[PDB]
Amino acid sequence: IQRTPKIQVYSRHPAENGKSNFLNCYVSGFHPSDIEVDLLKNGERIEKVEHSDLSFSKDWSFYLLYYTEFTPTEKDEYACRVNHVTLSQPKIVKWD
Amino acid sequence: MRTHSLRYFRLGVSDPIHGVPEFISVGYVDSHPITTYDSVTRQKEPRAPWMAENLAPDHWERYTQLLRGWQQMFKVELKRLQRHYNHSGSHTYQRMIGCELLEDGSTTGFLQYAYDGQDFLIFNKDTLSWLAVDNVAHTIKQAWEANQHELLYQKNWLEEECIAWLKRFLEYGKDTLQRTEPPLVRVNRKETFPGVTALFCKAHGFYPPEIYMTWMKNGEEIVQEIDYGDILPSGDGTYQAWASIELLYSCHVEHSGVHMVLQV
Amino acid sequence: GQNIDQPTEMTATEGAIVQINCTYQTSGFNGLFWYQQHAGEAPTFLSYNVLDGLEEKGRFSSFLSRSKGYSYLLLKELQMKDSASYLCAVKDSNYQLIWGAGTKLIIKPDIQNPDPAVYQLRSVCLFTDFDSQTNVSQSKDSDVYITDKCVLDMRSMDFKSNSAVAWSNDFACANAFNNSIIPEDTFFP
Amino acid sequence: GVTQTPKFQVLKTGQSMTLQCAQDMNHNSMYWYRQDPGMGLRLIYYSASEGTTDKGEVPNGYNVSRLNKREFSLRLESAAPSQTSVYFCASSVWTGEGSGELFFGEGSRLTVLEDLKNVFPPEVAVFEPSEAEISHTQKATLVCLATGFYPDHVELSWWVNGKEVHSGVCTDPQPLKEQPALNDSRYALSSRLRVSATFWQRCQVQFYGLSENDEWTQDRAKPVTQIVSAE
Ligand SMILES: *C/C=N/c1c(NC[C@H](O)[C@H](O)[C@H](O)CO)[nH]c(=O)[nH]c1=O
Repeated sequence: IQRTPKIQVYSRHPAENGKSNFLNCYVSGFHPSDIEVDLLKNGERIEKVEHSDLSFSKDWSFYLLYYTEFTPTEKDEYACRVNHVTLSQPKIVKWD
Repeated sequence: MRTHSLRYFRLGVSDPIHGVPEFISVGYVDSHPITTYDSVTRQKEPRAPWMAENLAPDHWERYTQLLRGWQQMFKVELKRLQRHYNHSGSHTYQRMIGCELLEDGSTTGFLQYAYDGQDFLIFNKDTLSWLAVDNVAHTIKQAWEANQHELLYQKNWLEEECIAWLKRFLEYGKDTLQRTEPPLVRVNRKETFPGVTALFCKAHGFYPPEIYMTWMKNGEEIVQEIDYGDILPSGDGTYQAWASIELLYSCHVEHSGVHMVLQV
Repeated sequence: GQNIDQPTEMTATEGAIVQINCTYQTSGFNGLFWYQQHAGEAPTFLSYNVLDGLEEKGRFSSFLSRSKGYSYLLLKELQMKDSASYLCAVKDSNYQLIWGAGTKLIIKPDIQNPDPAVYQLRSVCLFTDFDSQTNVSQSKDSDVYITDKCVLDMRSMDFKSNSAVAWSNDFACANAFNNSIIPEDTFFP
Repeated sequence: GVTQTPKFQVLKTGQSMTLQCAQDMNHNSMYWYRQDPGMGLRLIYYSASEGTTDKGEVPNGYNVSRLNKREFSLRLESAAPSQTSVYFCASSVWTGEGSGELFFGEGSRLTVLEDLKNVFPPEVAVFEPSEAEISHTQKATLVCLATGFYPDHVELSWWVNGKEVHSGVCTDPQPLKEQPALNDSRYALSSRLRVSATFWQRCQVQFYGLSENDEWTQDRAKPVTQIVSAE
């Protein structure tokens, strides 16, 4: 039994254009443990991205938090790109 | 005092694909990582600054050696489990041990194993027995239950040792672990699909992550469909969560002994 | 881990009972062990205790009280073969074994027919067949050598006897064991 | 289960030495302890599993090698007199498990001397039972004396009509010091053998001393490992 990751993309604080914030991508509930996460700005990979270590849940699945400091603009598009053994191709999850 | 827990996990992977370590063991106090060890570093390292400054190198040096042995034991146990099932390729083996100090002062302790992310063996410290999920788990259970003294050592670890460590670590990390950051809560009203009005009760900036959010209609519980957002980490040590309904309504939020009502 | 205290030595009579205490003051507790170590031999595991109670293994029982940080090793129907050292060890919070300095156990035999006598051998003076309550004192001279009290067993005749040896380079069997508190009725041929 | 070597060893200060320890019980954890009078066993080094080792309580002057799962050797690089002791190798199934007991090796007695000039085998003499003991108790005690040996590395045993005996035998647990005020005093060991007057109507001492490898520049015969007996 393999479990595909749950992928959630959200800001640290309620978002307001022009005000500095942090973009979060929480990847959870997956099994096995090998995963690849990237944060994107207009389809391109953000290089200065911080992350927690692989974490363990009591249901034997894993979770991680990926985040980067950003200033949201009406024209800038943000996403979280995730790859796991359950996925044929990496999944691009847009920030709402 | 609020409820607190101490847990340690072990993760073993056979035939690891390039990058994934063969063995990882992580310690937690509530939702905070406190220690880590893996087959690549072969070192026990703190994952919290208050762990680093309160535990001397003697602790870190002693447990590195024990974890080196626990790593080897996990390697062999997973080979034996794969032989029992007739399994080839990469398989996973997991352990979770821990205890809880409840608000009323009572305690819980648990010790569990998983094979391929599914329940495999569950310890019952009150009867000193192992609960097996299938015949392969039953074979292992018979072996573990043959050693009565290891069963008593395990009961003593869960009920006494684990609790004494938890209380020690609660004192070290008190400025983070025993603090309280009240939630910022707002209710947002919006007409969605024509004729439908959605109410969103959103909370953020709270610590600890334990929160209660509920929607009430005319003072009594709602019987309609409520959507719930996950309690998500914000990245700054605080959390966020939400609850929504459709259409006198009020959102009720309880967090660390404080009740909050938001009347629409 | 910090301190483990057990008596240095204990003396009891054959067929009787002895209790060896062990008190520990440690940082955490993961079990308490008892090991038996015969003279000039390797220690051998006797018992393990981690929860409160008493466990029996033949004539040997081990007790533990976690709250009092105390254990005892009890031996019943004391036999001569029980003369050995008894080691108490505790595993602390870090699974480090803390050892106690050991308890030497001396078993006084059951002298049914005491016949105290000092003989001369072809020289050496042998003080034999005395009662277990007799304590042999050491020499004070540079040339006189007195040995410690020894118990020998003739299993075929179910006979046990106490003995001490003396020798020097002037030296008489009458003055040999004069340092000790010799029984009044000691035979001097 | 646990096999350690050597049983006895005489070393000159500065000399190097290696104690061997093997176990065929598939144990993962191995330990080196020293036993000294009046104190608890002190861990020198330990190996929690194959591929790792760490310092115990008294690691200075020693080093270890976990060669494989079965073997854990202890090395004395430059022997010092403070290293005079009884060395024990032990093994357990694992470490970091409360109930697992230790399985001990037979022990290694090590004596470190500034020089080997005071090393002597014993003089072994048997004393015939007195006529008085035979006519009073109808029992006969044969006494054996091993005298002037150094260091204290001896195993006294009795042998009657070609076979070793254990019944009616008592050997002193610790030998006495012939020159008690002297730091390098030589030793004396006694033992008794009791038989019936009808049975009376040979003692042997195994000495552990020098080896073929040791240099001897003295007039007296090299004090090597030997057996000294009395009939
Ligand atoms: C400092 C890290 N400790 C640790 C532990 N320790 C808890 C117990 O001593 C251990 O689970 C025993 O095996 C319980 O019988 N456990 C762990 O899995 N990983 C660690 O880093």
